[PDB]
Amino acid sequence: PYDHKYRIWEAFLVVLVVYTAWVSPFEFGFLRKPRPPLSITDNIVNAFFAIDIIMTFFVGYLDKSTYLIVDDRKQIAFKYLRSWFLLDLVSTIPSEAAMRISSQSYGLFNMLRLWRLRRVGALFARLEKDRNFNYFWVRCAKLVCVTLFAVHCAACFYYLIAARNSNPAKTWIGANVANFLEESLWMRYVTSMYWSITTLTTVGYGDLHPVNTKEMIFDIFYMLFNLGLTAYLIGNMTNLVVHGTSRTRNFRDTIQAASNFAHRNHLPPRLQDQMLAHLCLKYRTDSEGLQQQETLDALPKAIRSSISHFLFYSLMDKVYLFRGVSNDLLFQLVSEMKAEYFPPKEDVILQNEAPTDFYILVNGTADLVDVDTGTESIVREVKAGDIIGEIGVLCYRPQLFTVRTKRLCQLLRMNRTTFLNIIQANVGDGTIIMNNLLQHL
Amino acid sequence: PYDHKYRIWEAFLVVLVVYTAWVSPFEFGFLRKPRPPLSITDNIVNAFFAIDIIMTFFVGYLDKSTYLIVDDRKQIAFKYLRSWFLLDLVSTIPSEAAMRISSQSYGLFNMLRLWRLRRVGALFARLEKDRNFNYFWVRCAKLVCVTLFAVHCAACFYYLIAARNSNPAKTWIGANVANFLEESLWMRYVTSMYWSITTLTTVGYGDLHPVNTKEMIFDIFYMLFNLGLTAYLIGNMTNLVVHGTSRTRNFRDTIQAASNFAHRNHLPPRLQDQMLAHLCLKYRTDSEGLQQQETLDALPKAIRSSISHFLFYSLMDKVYLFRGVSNDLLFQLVSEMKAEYFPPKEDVILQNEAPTDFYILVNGTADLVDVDTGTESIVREVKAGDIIGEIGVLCYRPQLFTVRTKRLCQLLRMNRTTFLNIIQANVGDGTIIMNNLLQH
Amino acid sequence: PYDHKYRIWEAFLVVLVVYTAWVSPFEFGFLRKPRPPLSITDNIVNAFFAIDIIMTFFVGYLDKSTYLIVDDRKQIAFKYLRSWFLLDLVSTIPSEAAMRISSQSYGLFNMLRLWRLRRVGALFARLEKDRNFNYFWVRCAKLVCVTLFAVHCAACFYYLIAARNSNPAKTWIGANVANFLEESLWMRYVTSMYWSITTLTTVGYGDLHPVNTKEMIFDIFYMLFNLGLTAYLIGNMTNLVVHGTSRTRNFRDTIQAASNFAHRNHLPPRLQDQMLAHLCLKYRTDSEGLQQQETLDALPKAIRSSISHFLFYSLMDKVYLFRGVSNDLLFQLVSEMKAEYFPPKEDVILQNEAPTDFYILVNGTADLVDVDTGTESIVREVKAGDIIGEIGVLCYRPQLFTVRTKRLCQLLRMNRTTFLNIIQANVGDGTIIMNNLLQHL
Amino acid sequence: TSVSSSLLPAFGTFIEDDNPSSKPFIVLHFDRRYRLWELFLVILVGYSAWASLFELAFEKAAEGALLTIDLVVDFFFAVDIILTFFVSYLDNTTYLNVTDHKLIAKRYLKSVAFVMDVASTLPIQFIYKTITGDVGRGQAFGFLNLLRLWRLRRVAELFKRLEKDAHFNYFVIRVIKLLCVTIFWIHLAGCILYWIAYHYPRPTDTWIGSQVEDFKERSVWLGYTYSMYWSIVTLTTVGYGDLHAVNSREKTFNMFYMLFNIDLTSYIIGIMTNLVVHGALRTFAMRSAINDILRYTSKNRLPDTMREQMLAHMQLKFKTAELRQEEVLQDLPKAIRSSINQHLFRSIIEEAYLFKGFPEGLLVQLVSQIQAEYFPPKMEIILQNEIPTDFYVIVSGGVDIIASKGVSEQVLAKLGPGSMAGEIGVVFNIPQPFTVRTRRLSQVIRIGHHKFKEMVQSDNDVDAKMIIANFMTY
Ligand SMILES: [K+]
Ligand SMILES: [K+]
Ligand SMILES: [K+]
Repeated sequence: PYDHKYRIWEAFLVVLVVYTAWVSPFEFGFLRKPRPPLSITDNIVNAFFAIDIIMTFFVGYLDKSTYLIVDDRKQIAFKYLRSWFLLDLVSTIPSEAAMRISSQSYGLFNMLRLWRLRRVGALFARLEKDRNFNYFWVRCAKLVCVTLFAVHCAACFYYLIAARNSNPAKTWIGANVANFLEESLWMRYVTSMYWSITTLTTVGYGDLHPVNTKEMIFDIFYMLFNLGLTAYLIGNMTNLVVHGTSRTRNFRDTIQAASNFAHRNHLPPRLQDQMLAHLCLKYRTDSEGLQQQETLDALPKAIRSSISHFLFYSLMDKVYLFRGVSNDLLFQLVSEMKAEYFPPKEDVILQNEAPTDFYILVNGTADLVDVDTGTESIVREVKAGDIIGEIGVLCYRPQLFTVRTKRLCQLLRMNRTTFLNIIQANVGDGTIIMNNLLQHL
Repeated sequence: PYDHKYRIWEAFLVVLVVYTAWVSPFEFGFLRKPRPPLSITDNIVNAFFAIDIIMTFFVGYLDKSTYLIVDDRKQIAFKYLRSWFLLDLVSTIPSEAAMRISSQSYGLFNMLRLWRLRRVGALFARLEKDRNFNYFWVRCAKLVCVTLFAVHCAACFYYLIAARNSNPAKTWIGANVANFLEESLWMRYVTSMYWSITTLTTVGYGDLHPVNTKEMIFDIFYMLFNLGLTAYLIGNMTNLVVHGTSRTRNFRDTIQAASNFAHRNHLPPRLQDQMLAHLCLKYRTDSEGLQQQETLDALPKAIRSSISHFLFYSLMDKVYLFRGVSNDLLFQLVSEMKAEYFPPKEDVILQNEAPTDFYILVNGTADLVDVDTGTESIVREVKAGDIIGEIGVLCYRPQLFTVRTKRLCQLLRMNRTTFLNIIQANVGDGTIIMNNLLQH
Repeated sequence: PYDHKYRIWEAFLVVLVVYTAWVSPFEFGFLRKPRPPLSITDNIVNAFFAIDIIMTFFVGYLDKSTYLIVDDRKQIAFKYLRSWFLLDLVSTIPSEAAMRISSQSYGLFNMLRLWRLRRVGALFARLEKDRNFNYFWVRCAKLVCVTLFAVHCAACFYYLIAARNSNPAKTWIGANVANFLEESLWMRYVTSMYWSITTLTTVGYGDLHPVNTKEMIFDIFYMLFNLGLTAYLIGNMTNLVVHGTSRTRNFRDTIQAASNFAHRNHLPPRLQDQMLAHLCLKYRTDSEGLQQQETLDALPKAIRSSISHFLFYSLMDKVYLFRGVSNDLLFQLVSEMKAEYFPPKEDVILQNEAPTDFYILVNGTADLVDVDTGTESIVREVKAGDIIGEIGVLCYRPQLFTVRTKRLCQLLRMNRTTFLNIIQANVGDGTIIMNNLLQHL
Repeated sequence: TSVSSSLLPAFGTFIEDDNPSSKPFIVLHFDRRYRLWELFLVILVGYSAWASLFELAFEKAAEGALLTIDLVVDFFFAVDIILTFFVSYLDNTTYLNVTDHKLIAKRYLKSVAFVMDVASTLPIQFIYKTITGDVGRGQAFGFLNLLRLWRLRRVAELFKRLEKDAHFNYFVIRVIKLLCVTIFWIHLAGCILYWIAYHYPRPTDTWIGSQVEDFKERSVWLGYTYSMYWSIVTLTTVGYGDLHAVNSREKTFNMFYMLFNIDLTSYIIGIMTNLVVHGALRTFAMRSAINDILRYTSKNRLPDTMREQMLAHMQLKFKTAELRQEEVLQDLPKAIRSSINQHLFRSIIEEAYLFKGFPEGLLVQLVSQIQAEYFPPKMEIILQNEIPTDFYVIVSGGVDIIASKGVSEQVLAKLGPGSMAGEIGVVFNIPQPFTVRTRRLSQVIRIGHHKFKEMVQSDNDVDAKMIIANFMTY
């Protein structure tokens, strides 16, 4: 059904398909009777496909209407036996019997083995529906394969309607090569493949062109096919390019109509620096994760408060504040804390302001740079899991010292309004103020 | 690390990378041993590419985990060594050394020098994400360079296949040019360069086509490559063209159906242009408005607060209500105060509805229009720095004196719930708002 | 500066620019001296272009800075004489004189006057930013002229390359026709053009190909140019394909969504067709511009009352309910009335219904049938200009007669509550009731 | 009945035995047994278009079967030319079914279509063969069967009415229409170029006379094959180089042909590009959402229990955002929208706990003015402390009752289909003292506070203290 070994086996019958896709057209076009170097290998493959004819009874048959995989040993045997049985059965009949019953069939008969190509289509369907597989490398491969297969079948058919012509001189290949029936199959195959790819790519040199009316009609239909095939290829390549670059094109519009916003205004260039230094950083921490906000917020608050509890909980309980407090108050306020990132050498809380917010560090570091009338001096080294500026907001005195990030680090914002609206809902104010005035020791 | 002198030294090496990207395949294909006119220029270029090797031990590197330029010597050294040092080293060993090691390697050895193309790759990857550079013309210069390089490499490989063939008259070029091994180097390079463009382009005149199977195979693979390359060029151009004008067809049809209707019922010209004017105006003032989502992404409230401070802070001291409250609470209130744009003659606060939004105006002309019993008149025309709709949000009463604009007014909205959950905390203010409110 | 007398003219110098865009490269390529049949019809065009370098001093130029014409003589003089004067001056020197100063410069001289092509570039930029012109046929024509001009000048350069060559039997054209210097100019031009289009289009038959290295080099650059031009063309034809394809493609989505809506809720097969009829009607009377709410709602009602006024004011006083009323109340009424269309044979109002709206006819007609143990009791009909359901509303009794459309009707609607609160003005309701009582008598 | 039948199914509908528009001696233009006949006529057009060009260029098809075959096509097209008298037609500006023979006749004749069809249907070559002894010749007389290209308007109408029917794929139909126009132009160009080569004097300087000398003596299908082959190799831009233009007439026609081919092929590539790009516009948008979720949950180390709680959720968001596009009746006239709303919501509405005992007037004034919304299984519709503008009446799914508290929250009550919610605030005018979040993909009906109240206390007067009675019961 879904077993590990099974999936490996099915992915092994596929390289055997890729083998048949090349060999069956090749024996159609280029060969008249089984030859040892090939009539021994396509018997092996027939055995490996007859084996899967019996092993496809002991499989876990799955229905979509009912999500249960039918493990019955007898209801699978009556569904597979319905649709793909005589097809998969006749497809593995060795050509040595089809010749015994009737000669002059070896070519058209073993073209039935193209029936084992549903496996490739099924594998590609599974690949694109998957999510661990780059859609680029799964779509830009179904096209390469169908193109190579078209080129190959066209080569073999166009050589076949040349080998069977009653006079080999008035053919598309006998016009260049005098006696092409006395040349290595390698050379004939290369000439045919070369013609077919020159006419599919619309180069069309002019050597190797139709010479009589049968080749002309085949070529008319082949070129009609190629017209649509190439339009389809260009469509899919445009679709790949459009989505492949859709990210940079968006960051560019962001920067564009965020400089514009500074032009339909007069902002001093200093803050027009921090803005573009924060917007770019916001794009380097989104192509890498850690700040996928406009996804995280589109979730329900009953999950968006379960994530931000799995990350910042075992961090917040180690603050010197929140020493003794009911776990539920923690889980409650940690739910509401907007995490933001900051470039290095950035002043988050510049000294002598209104004590509005207070942050908690999770990464990076900074220091409490102490600025007097004129001086710049630092006495601290804050680390992961430490508060800043909270003394100001829990006493409504102006901020004590500047803070300048000395790296790139992410903090947790929690405004004073929400904090006071939360703290009153419980009585932990006592323990909080206790620990806080205890901090002065 | 970032000095202009270094950033121009690095842009000067790209000039010699473009030189290498032409010379390496050229001597792979057309030459069999170093010759003076080109064996001394390449040595000069190797000298520079060797000096760069010794100075790339003295340039810091930006650690992507902590955005710092690392001036540490040993870390720089070891990072370079591990990443690519020997690869940059074999890329500059002179070809005379290879010849002294072994002949018949001069060709295949100086194709390693194509390792230097990482620099032009990085340069493009750096430009198309810069804002000072046209994205169209930068993305077009990459498609041009890739195409030119492919054409050049194919030309040189194809000529190499023809030149190494035993019988020279059984080749693709030997078929037309009787004795091409004695023609000029310029003519030989031009012929093979011309072949590879009637092929990449898919013109394919027909002269200069493959003759034997080695050439047929090379050409099979080349034309396969060209199929994808051309599909890729067209996919890039279709994306540069379609994305450059994406909304223009939307705005155009919504502004054209307006004319269709306005001249399907024969509307007078005087009137029928006020509507088109208001249309083409509303299409700007809303796009300019949603472009103020760059304050939701610069969301660190130590930044958006500084912007929303500088933009309108002096305004919040010349208003009727906040005359003498305080400075601190004013900062937090203005920091939760967001601006809006409104086209001329639209209503912002219609009379008799639930009070939600306290509004402030910075510019433009708005009027304090009143709805009469069955008609409409005015009491006042509010100007800059004056508050509208305050009457009702502080009273819980339904709103009075519906407001209408005359041009763009750039209002400044503060919502009910945000206002009150601000005032509940910071109880220093309270009844002083009223003290100056009920003054009139 | 803006009238027709400067638009039947400045668009007459555009057919004279198309003439120069053909003649100048042709002179360059195929001619060495001013033969008669073109050395006189090229001074005519020079005079016509000389007339314009003086009639461009008496022309008002409007900048968006001034937002209107300037009318300042000296300003126009100095503005023109700044940039496009020396070019326009040299462009119209007669060739017949410029040969007296230095022969052999004739050909290269009559290619300066391709500077005039700025006027075609300007006319196209004008035509695109304008309506009454099918935008699909002003981008499917700018690229066509670019293509034709490129083909032409390429042909005329590529023939010159071969004409200015010793041993003409080693050229691209001498290879085909032995004596091409003794053929009609028509023949050589047609052959050059034929080569140029076989190459532009990437057909490349293979006769008429480069022979020596000058031609090979020219052709390298010509093909490199065409490779970009073709990608540019395909990039544009992809835009013009989704064009006008946004009102017939949303209609499909509307119908599909309506079918799904009628599916999920198991609507009976009488409201489904009744809904699809109205949905199709909304798309028919949108292809005719009869009514677009999306272009009415988008404007504020302070303007959106003037259109409704001009469209329904005249009709709104020939109804017996509003004979004598101050015009202000009439204006408020005509302000808040939504126009809505109705397909034929549909009941806008059916008998014994709770009276909630009242309509006013502006188009079509309708019948007032009544059912009482029997249908088909036509009692009367209404024409464009009368009112329905008025007494049922203003008396709060159920509807008396049932109205069904007889054509594609259009009605003005006003529900009961809006009319009641808008009639809460002065005693005018007395006049209204007086009218309605005297109406039935 | 309806104007939908005539304008929506591409092939019309089944007419049952007693349609009200049916009349004596009339067939309705939307009937199936007519829109199937007029497709048989399109199948015949597909042959007449081919044959007209063919015997224009080749000029020896007449002396054979094609001359008698296009008479039994000049008959079916003469049957229709009189059948279109008893055929109704949708009248613009009054969307009726004009069904008086006089008016149908007057509209048919007064149009150019009648004379054009009577021309196209005239068998002039058989007329020549019967008056004289044979067609015989003509460099220009064969231009007469170019009139039959007038019939090509029927294929245009067909493709025009297949691209409004939404049962057929929209871009796919355009690609088949483009394919048909292409192989028609390939045919036209082949026959025209053969015509040019056939009447040229000194036939050995043609494009075909250089390869095969006696092309004027070979079976017309050898010539036809060569011409189709040539036009295909220059349409597709292969251009082998055999069969190139030789004289000036062919050069001129050929460089006009392959000048129009640039635009034709760029058009085809544009259509296929738009097909492919639009067909895969939503699958990617859904995939680009599962992608960044996995990236975010893998960069960090969230357990894969709360990583299939975000994947098994955004599916619900896609579904609910799709279900509010099936809302189409936001523009239909109120007189009909208030009937769909009636049939859908009158049951749910009238037997609600508060609306009980209301007169039908207010009931209809309510049901006409409501519109439904959908909600993901975990969003909260109304949370506590808001001023009460709205109150909801849920029709499907459920909604859970919670309030505000020091603790996170408490689950009080579960509400089933047909129950009100958030009404305490909207009634008592005090801010909403409760919070309500959904627990399944649910549908709601919202009521504006202002409009509801002004409606209840103003429109009707018979409403007093029974809403109080029921209100008190809770
Ligand atoms: K070609
Ligand atoms: K060719
Ligand atoms: K080609």
